[PDB]
Amino acid sequence: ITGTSTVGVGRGVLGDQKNINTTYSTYYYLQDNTRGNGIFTYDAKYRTTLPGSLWADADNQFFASYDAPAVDAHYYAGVTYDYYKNVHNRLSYDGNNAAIRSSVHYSQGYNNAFWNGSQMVYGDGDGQTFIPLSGGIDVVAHELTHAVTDYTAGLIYQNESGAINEAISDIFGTLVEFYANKNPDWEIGEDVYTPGISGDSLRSMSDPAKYGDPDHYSKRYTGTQDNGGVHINSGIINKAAYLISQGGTHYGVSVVGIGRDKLGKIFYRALTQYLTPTSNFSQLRAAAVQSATDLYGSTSQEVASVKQAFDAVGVK
Ligand SMILES: CC(C)C[C@H](NC(=O)[C@@H](NP(=O)(O)CNC(=O)OCc1ccccc1)C(C)C)C(=O)O
Ligand SMILES: [Ca+2]
Ligand SMILES: [Ca+2]
Ligand SMILES: [Ca+2]
Ligand SMILES: [Ca+2]
Ligand SMILES: [Zn+2]
Repeated sequence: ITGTSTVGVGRGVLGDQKNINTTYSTYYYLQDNTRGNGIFTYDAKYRTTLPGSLWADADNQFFASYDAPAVDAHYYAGVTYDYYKNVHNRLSYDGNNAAIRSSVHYSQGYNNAFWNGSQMVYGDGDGQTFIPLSGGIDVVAHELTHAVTDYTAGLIYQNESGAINEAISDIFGTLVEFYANKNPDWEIGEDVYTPGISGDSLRSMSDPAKYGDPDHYSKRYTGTQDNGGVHINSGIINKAAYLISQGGTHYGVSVVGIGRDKLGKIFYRALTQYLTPTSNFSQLRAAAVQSATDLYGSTSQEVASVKQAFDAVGVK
């Protein structure tokens, strides 16, 4: 919409107050003009036609319970934008500041979120398994990251390349959570998953087995569910990623941690310069080794740790 940039205030899904960038033109719209070619948040109004209506508000105050999911979708999209620009020098998901669009209140009781090829989509959850999913910064960065992947490596969404696609979104969803540095962890979706149960999450990168996901290649799922287990087999790469950053001894294999920042640089480089739509785990190991080599030299600790990590999850 054409208008003048403003700043609204409201409350997100977890009750936190935050400033949001809006645009004023009779109404205040959830349109942030301060980043790239804008960040736009839409109301799907509990239906499934997308994107729905650009979020319109009469007074630039977003404290209603109905406003909360939009507030967090809009704000965490901005945090994710900032991560890619400030940390990887990437402008929006396409690298050329494409407009970023999100819809909230999608469908009824919808226990998921996704990238539909053109925009992010967030259900409200059924209130038991989930609360509105945009309340999770890792979830928002996971989704936006699916866009980054689609514009870059293009990892096909099935079997091993699909588990890599998924791990990539969990890794950067996690790196963004640490970047915002509000209660960060190596867990996925803990802020919005099962309001009645403390301490659980969708997935764990540090111990995928905790929620039934493999942490070794010999435990990979090869059935047909979940597109060949893309949300299951991602645990093998997630673990490898957690190990590279934090170190550890896994099935007797010891890994010297190198830190999140180097983990993000190596995986960012693998994602945009070496992965292809059909890469498999073994090809991801080589991409990561070549990326660490590029950034830190073939004799660095970094390359050595990347090797240790893939050994540890049984990926050759
Ligand atoms: C929601 C969770 C219980 C499990 C899981 N979803 C997730 O882990 C994450 N959602 P996601 O983005 O991976 C769902 N992706 C997804 O459904 O992709 C299918 C698709 C949709 C539109 C166009 C092309 C392809 C998010 C919730 C962190 C799943 O879809 O299995
Ligand atoms: Ca209002
Ligand atoms: Ca957290
Ligand atoms: Ca998390
Ligand atoms: Ca919970
Ligand atoms: Zn995903």
